[PDB]
Amino acid sequence: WLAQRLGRELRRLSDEFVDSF
Amino acid sequence: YDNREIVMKYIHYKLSQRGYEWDAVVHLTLRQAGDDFSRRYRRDFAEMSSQLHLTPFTARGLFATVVEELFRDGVNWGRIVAFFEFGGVMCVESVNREMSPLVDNIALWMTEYLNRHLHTWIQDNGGWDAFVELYGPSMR
Ligand code: NI
Ligand code: NI
Ligand code: NI
Repeated sequence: WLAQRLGRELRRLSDEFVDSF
Repeated sequence: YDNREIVMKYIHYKLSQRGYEWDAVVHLTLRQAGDDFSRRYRRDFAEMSSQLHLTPFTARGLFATVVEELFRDGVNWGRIVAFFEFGGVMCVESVNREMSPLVDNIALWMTEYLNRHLHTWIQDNGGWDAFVELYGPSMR
């Protein structure tokens, strides 16, 4: 299910990214 | 800040980077943050873009499902940057696929989500000024 997958990956990436600030 | 203006200027920049001219410190910080994010996750964005298969039939449900999943258990500034970059992906795919009217819809959807879903979190966490402060050390 494409959109659910995209949102989950974006969430993971987001949380990694904000840690990099 | 005017969230519609933030959306409109952001989308205009994502599209201008693709050679498309769309007749519509916070802006510049968001601009660099979103670019840093999609550069960092270039392979992931390439894969997302290739599976979007965007059509007017699917656009609204794609947008709503991705965004609901992205904020499923809450909000932070990285997830807000991701929200903007995902909206940018949908807009670039729209013009690439000769579906440029969808850009107007996507901008409306993004403005409605920022104003009516993310507003109370943004306000409770220092507003856009807090984002500028947090990402400032990463600028330039
Ligand atoms: Ni990672
Ligand atoms: Ni322009
Ligand atoms: Ni709503």
